[PDB]
Amino acid sequence: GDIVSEKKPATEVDPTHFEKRFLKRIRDLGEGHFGKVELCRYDPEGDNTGEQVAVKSLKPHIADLKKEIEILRNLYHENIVKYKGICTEGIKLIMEFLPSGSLKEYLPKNKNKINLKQQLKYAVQICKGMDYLGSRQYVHRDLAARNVLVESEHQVKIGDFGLTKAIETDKEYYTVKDDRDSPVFWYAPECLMQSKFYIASDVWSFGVTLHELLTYCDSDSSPMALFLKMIGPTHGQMTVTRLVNTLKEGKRLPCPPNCPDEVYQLMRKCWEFQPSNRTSFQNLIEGFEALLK
Ligand SMILES: C[C@@H](O)c1nc2cnc3[nH]ccc3c2n1[C@H]1CC[C@H](CC#N)CC1
Repeated sequence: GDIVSEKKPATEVDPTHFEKRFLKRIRDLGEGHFGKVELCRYDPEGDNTGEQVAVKSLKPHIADLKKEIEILRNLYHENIVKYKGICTEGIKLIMEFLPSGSLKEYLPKNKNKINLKQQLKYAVQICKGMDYLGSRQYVHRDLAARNVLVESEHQVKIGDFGLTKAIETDKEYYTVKDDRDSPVFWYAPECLMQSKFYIASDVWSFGVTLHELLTYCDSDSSPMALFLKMIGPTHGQMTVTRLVNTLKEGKRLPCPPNCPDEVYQLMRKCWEFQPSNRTSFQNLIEGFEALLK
Protein backbone atom coordinates (compact mmCIF):
# COMPACT_ATOMS: atom_id res chain seq x y z
CA GLY A 1 0.00 0.00 0.00
CA ASP A 2 1.85 3.07 1.33
CA ILE A 3 5.49 4.01 0.86
CA VAL A 4 7.30 2.27 3.68
CA SER A 5 9.88 4.32 5.56
CA GLU A 6 11.77 3.35 8.69
CA LYS A 7 10.38 4.53 12.07
CA LYS A 8 12.75 7.25 13.25
CA PRO A 9 14.19 6.22 16.65
CA ALA A 10 14.31 9.14 19.14
CA THR A 11 17.64 10.91 18.46
CA GLU A 12 19.67 12.00 21.48
CA VAL A 13 22.40 14.63 21.36
CA ASP A 14 25.87 13.30 22.16
CA PRO A 15 27.58 16.30 23.81
CA THR A 16 30.97 14.95 22.64
CA HIS A 17 29.93 15.00 18.98
CA PHE A 18 30.75 18.16 17.10
CA GLU A 19 29.11 18.57 13.74
CA LYS A 20 31.62 19.76 11.16
CA ARG A 21 29.15 22.29 9.71
CA PHE A 22 29.15 24.21 13.01
CA LEU A 23 32.92 24.09 13.70
CA LYS A 24 34.19 27.46 12.44
CA ARG A 25 37.91 27.99 12.16
CA ILE A 26 39.26 31.11 13.87
CA ARG A 27 43.03 30.53 13.47
CA ASP A 28 46.01 28.19 13.87
CA LEU A 29 47.35 27.33 17.33
CA GLY A 30 50.24 25.00 16.42
CA GLU A 31 51.35 21.72 14.84
CA GLY A 32 53.32 18.49 15.14
CA HIS A 33 54.70 16.65 12.09
CA PHE A 34 51.41 15.03 11.08
CA GLY A 35 48.99 16.85 13.39
CA LYS A 36 47.85 20.45 13.66
CA VAL A 37 45.61 22.30 16.06
CA GLU A 38 43.30 25.18 15.24
CA LEU A 39 41.17 27.48 17.32
CA CYS A 40 37.52 27.22 16.34
CA ARG A 41 34.18 28.35 17.59
CA TYR A 42 31.58 25.65 17.73
CA ASP A 43 28.79 27.96 16.75
CA PRO A 44 25.59 25.98 16.10
CA GLU A 45 23.47 29.11 16.69
CA GLY A 46 25.62 30.98 14.16
CA ASP A 47 25.88 34.24 16.15
CA ASN A 48 29.51 33.94 17.29
CA THR A 49 28.44 32.92 20.84
CA GLY A 50 29.50 29.28 20.71
CA GLU A 51 32.28 27.95 22.85
CA GLN A 52 35.84 28.24 21.63
CA VAL A 53 37.58 24.91 21.26
CA ALA A 54 40.97 23.60 20.14
CA VAL A 55 40.50 21.31 17.13
CA LYS A 56 43.21 18.79 16.31
CA SER A 57 43.32 17.27 12.84
CA LEU A 58 45.76 15.66 10.45
CA LYS A 59 47.87 17.69 8.06
CA PRO A 60 47.57 16.48 4.44
CA HIS A 61 48.24 8.54 10.41
CA ILE A 62 44.47 8.62 11.09
CA ALA A 63 45.05 5.57 13.30
CA ASP A 64 47.60 7.43 15.48
CA LEU A 65 45.22 10.34 15.96
CA LYS A 66 42.44 7.90 16.89
CA LYS A 67 44.83 6.38 19.45
CA GLU A 68 45.72 9.85 20.81
CA ILE A 69 41.97 10.50 21.15
CA GLU A 70 41.38 7.27 23.08
CA ILE A 71 44.22 8.22 25.34
CA LEU A 72 42.92 11.76 25.96
CA ARG A 73 39.29 10.67 26.34
CA ASN A 74 40.04 8.55 29.40
CA LEU A 75 42.52 10.83 31.09
CA TYR A 76 40.81 12.63 34.00
CA HIS A 77 43.12 15.05 35.83
CA GLU A 78 43.18 18.78 36.51
CA ASN A 79 46.70 19.04 35.07
CA ILE A 80 45.61 17.41 31.79
CA VAL A 81 43.92 19.33 28.97
CA LYS A 82 40.23 18.37 28.74
CA TYR A 83 38.79 16.18 26.04
CA LYS A 84 35.57 17.66 24.72
CA GLY A 85 34.85 15.44 21.79
CA ILE A 86 35.38 14.54 18.19
CA CYS A 87 34.15 15.60 14.77
CA THR A 88 33.66 12.72 12.28
CA GLU A 89 32.96 12.26 8.51
CA GLY A 90 38.26 11.01 8.97
CA ILE A 91 38.30 12.56 12.44
CA LYS A 92 39.10 15.66 14.49
CA LEU A 93 39.91 15.72 18.21
CA ILE A 94 38.10 18.55 20.07
CA MET A 95 39.69 19.86 23.25
CA GLU A 96 39.26 22.76 25.57
CA PHE A 97 40.89 25.98 24.37
CA LEU A 98 43.29 27.66 26.80
CA PRO A 99 43.65 31.32 25.70
CA SER A 100 47.02 31.83 27.43
CA GLY A 101 48.36 29.11 25.17
CA SER A 102 51.50 27.23 26.05
CA LEU A 103 54.35 28.14 28.36
CA LYS A 104 56.30 29.28 25.27
CA GLU A 105 53.69 31.99 24.67
CA TYR A 106 52.76 32.85 28.23
CA LEU A 107 56.04 32.89 30.09
CA PRO A 108 57.80 35.58 28.02
CA LYS A 109 54.74 37.83 28.31
CA ASN A 110 54.20 37.42 32.06
CA LYS A 111 57.68 37.23 33.61
CA ASN A 112 56.83 40.11 35.94
CA LYS A 113 53.82 38.15 37.30
CA ILE A 114 55.64 34.79 37.57
CA ASN A 115 58.23 34.35 40.33
CA LEU A 116 60.23 31.30 41.39
CA LYS A 117 57.35 30.27 43.65
CA GLN A 118 54.79 30.14 40.85
CA GLN A 119 57.21 28.29 38.62
CA LEU A 120 57.73 25.63 41.29
CA LYS A 121 53.97 25.26 41.54
CA TYR A 122 53.76 24.81 37.81
CA ALA A 123 56.62 22.31 38.05
CA VAL A 124 54.70 20.46 40.77
CA GLN A 125 51.58 20.48 38.54
CA ILE A 126 53.52 19.16 35.56
CA CYS A 127 54.83 16.31 37.73
CA LYS A 128 51.35 15.46 38.97
CA GLY A 129 50.04 15.31 35.40
CA MET A 130 52.99 13.18 34.30
CA ASP A 131 52.80 10.96 37.36
CA TYR A 132 49.13 10.33 36.61
CA LEU A 133 50.02 9.57 32.98
CA GLY A 134 52.74 7.22 34.28
CA SER A 135 50.24 5.40 36.48
CA ARG A 136 48.06 4.84 33.41
CA GLN A 137 51.15 3.08 32.04
CA TYR A 138 51.81 5.77 29.40
CA VAL A 139 55.06 7.39 28.32
CA HIS A 140 54.60 10.88 26.83
CA ARG A 141 57.74 11.22 24.68
CA ASP A 142 57.13 14.94 23.94
CA LEU A 143 57.31 16.75 27.28
CA ALA A 144 58.38 20.28 26.41
CA ALA A 145 57.16 23.78 27.33
CA ARG A 146 55.31 24.10 24.04
CA ASN A 147 53.07 21.23 25.24
CA VAL A 148 52.36 22.68 28.71
CA LEU A 149 49.22 24.77 28.47
CA VAL A 150 48.46 27.68 30.77
CA GLU A 151 44.99 27.41 32.23
CA SER A 152 45.58 30.35 34.54
CA GLU A 153 48.28 32.18 36.44
CA HIS A 154 47.84 29.36 39.00
CA GLN A 155 47.35 26.32 36.77
CA VAL A 156 49.01 24.50 33.89
CA LYS A 157 47.88 21.38 32.05
CA ILE A 158 49.68 18.99 29.74
CA GLY A 159 48.09 19.94 26.47
CA ASP A 160 49.18 17.42 23.87
CA PHE A 161 49.59 13.68 23.48
CA GLY A 162 50.62 13.17 19.83
CA LEU A 163 53.55 10.93 20.71
CA THR A 164 52.11 9.25 23.82
CA LYS A 165 52.39 5.47 23.99
CA ALA A 166 51.23 2.75 26.37
CA ILE A 167 53.88 0.52 27.94
CA GLU A 168 52.80 -3.14 28.07
CA THR A 169 52.03 -4.62 31.51
CA ASP A 170 55.14 -6.36 32.90
CA LYS A 171 57.44 -4.29 30.64
CA GLU A 172 59.53 -1.21 31.48
CA TYR A 173 59.69 0.55 28.12
CA TYR A 174 58.34 1.17 24.66
CA THR A 175 60.51 0.72 21.60
CA VAL A 176 59.89 3.45 18.99
CA LYS A 177 60.23 2.91 15.26
CA ASP A 178 59.50 6.32 13.73
CA ASP A 179 62.08 8.72 15.27
CA ARG A 180 62.60 11.13 12.35
CA ASP A 181 61.13 14.15 14.14
CA SER A 182 62.27 13.48 17.70
CA PRO A 183 62.83 16.43 20.08
CA VAL A 184 66.40 15.20 20.52
CA PHE A 185 67.43 18.08 22.84
CA TRP A 186 64.65 16.95 25.20
CA TYR A 187 65.54 13.28 25.01
CA ALA A 188 67.23 10.94 27.44
CA PRO A 189 70.34 8.96 26.33
CA GLU A 190 68.52 5.60 26.25
CA CYS A 191 66.08 7.24 23.80
CA LEU A 192 68.78 8.79 21.63
CA MET A 193 70.85 5.58 21.58
CA GLN A 194 68.53 2.54 21.71
CA SER A 195 65.15 4.09 20.81
CA LYS A 196 63.81 2.84 24.17
CA PHE A 197 61.41 4.92 26.29
CA TYR A 198 60.98 4.55 30.05
CA ILE A 199 58.87 6.61 32.42
CA ALA A 200 62.37 7.72 33.47
CA SER A 201 62.86 9.10 29.96
CA ASP A 202 59.93 11.43 30.65
CA VAL A 203 61.62 12.39 33.93
CA TRP A 204 64.62 13.40 31.88
CA SER A 205 62.44 15.42 29.54
CA PHE A 206 60.82 17.11 32.54
CA GLY A 207 64.22 18.29 33.60
CA VAL A 208 64.65 20.00 30.27
CA THR A 209 61.10 21.33 30.39
CA LEU A 210 61.77 22.64 33.92
CA HIS A 211 64.82 24.37 32.55
CA GLU A 212 62.63 26.04 29.93
CA LEU A 213 60.22 27.16 32.62
CA LEU A 214 63.15 28.60 34.51
CA THR A 215 64.43 30.57 31.50
CA TYR A 216 60.85 31.69 30.79
CA CYS A 217 61.04 29.87 27.45
CA ASP A 218 63.33 32.56 26.13
CA SER A 219 64.32 31.43 22.62
CA ASP A 220 68.01 32.34 23.04
CA SER A 221 67.95 30.18 26.19
CA SER A 222 66.22 27.10 24.73
CA PRO A 223 67.75 23.65 25.29
CA MET A 224 68.27 23.52 21.54
CA ALA A 225 70.12 26.86 21.44
CA LEU A 226 72.21 26.00 24.48
CA PHE A 227 72.99 22.49 23.34
CA LEU A 228 74.05 23.69 19.84
CA LYS A 229 76.40 25.97 21.82
CA MET A 230 78.07 23.13 23.72
CA ILE A 231 78.31 20.72 20.76
CA GLY A 232 78.47 22.97 17.68
CA PRO A 233 75.63 24.17 15.43
CA THR A 234 77.03 22.90 12.10
CA HIS A 235 77.33 19.09 12.44
CA GLY A 236 74.26 18.34 10.31
CA GLN A 237 73.52 14.63 10.62
CA MET A 238 76.22 14.09 13.28
CA THR A 239 74.35 16.37 15.70
CA VAL A 240 72.67 13.55 17.63
CA THR A 241 75.92 11.60 17.99
CA ARG A 242 77.70 14.74 19.14
CA LEU A 243 74.80 15.19 21.59
CA VAL A 244 75.06 11.63 22.97
CA ASN A 245 78.82 12.13 23.40
CA THR A 246 78.53 15.36 25.35
CA LEU A 247 75.88 13.71 27.57
CA LYS A 248 78.13 10.66 28.07
CA GLU A 249 80.90 13.06 29.23
CA GLY A 250 78.49 14.23 31.93
CA LYS A 251 77.81 17.65 30.37
CA ARG A 252 74.29 19.01 30.94
CA LEU A 253 72.43 22.27 30.43
CA PRO A 254 73.73 25.01 32.75
CA CYS A 255 71.79 26.46 35.66
CA PRO A 256 69.32 29.14 34.53
CA PRO A 257 70.02 32.66 35.75
CA ASN A 258 68.44 33.34 39.15
CA CYS A 259 67.75 29.63 39.63
CA PRO A 260 68.84 28.53 43.13
CA ASP A 261 71.26 25.61 43.17
CA GLU A 262 68.68 23.59 45.16
CA VAL A 263 66.19 23.83 42.30
CA TYR A 264 69.02 23.06 39.85
CA GLN A 265 69.92 19.91 41.82
CA LEU A 266 66.39 18.52 41.34
CA MET A 267 66.80 19.26 37.65
CA ARG A 268 70.09 17.31 37.54
CA LYS A 269 68.59 14.32 39.38
CA CYS A 270 66.41 14.17 36.24
CA TRP A 271 69.46 14.03 34.00
CA GLU A 272 71.15 11.01 35.46
CA PHE A 273 72.55 9.21 32.43
CA GLN A 274 71.21 5.89 33.72
CA PRO A 275 67.36 5.70 33.95
CA SER A 276 67.43 3.69 37.18
CA ASN A 277 69.47 6.44 38.84
CA ARG A 278 66.98 9.18 37.93
CA THR A 279 64.59 10.65 40.39
CA SER A 280 60.89 9.95 40.06
CA PHE A 281 58.02 12.33 39.53
CA GLN A 282 56.84 11.70 43.13
CA ASN A 283 60.28 12.49 44.57
CA LEU A 284 60.36 15.67 42.47
CA ILE A 285 56.94 16.60 43.87
CA GLU A 286 58.21 15.98 47.39
CA GLY A 287 61.31 18.01 46.53
CA PHE A 288 59.41 20.97 45.07
CA GLU A 289 56.84 20.94 47.89
CA ALA A 290 59.77 21.05 50.31
CA LEU A 291 61.03 24.21 48.59
CA LEU A 292 57.57 25.82 48.71
CA LYS A 293 57.10 25.36 52.49
C1 LIG B 1 49.45 28.83 21.33
C2 LIG B 1 49.59 27.30 21.35
O1 LIG B 1 50.68 26.88 22.18
C3 LIG B 1 48.36 26.62 21.89
N1 LIG B 1 47.37 27.23 22.49
C4 LIG B 1 46.43 26.32 22.84
C5 LIG B 1 45.19 26.43 23.49
N2 LIG B 1 44.44 25.39 23.73
C6 LIG B 1 44.83 24.17 23.34
N3 LIG B 1 44.24 22.96 23.46
C7 LIG B 1 45.03 21.98 22.89
C8 LIG B 1 46.15 22.53 22.42
C9 LIG B 1 46.07 23.97 22.70
C10 LIG B 1 46.90 25.06 22.43
N4 LIG B 1 48.13 25.28 21.82
C11 LIG B 1 49.05 24.31 21.21
C12 LIG B 1 49.41 23.22 22.24
C13 LIG B 1 50.37 22.21 21.60
C14 LIG B 1 49.85 21.62 20.28
C15 LIG B 1 50.99 20.75 19.68
C16 LIG B 1 50.43 20.02 18.50
N5 LIG B 1 49.90 19.56 17.59
C17 LIG B 1 49.39 22.71 19.28
C18 LIG B 1 48.42 23.69 19.96
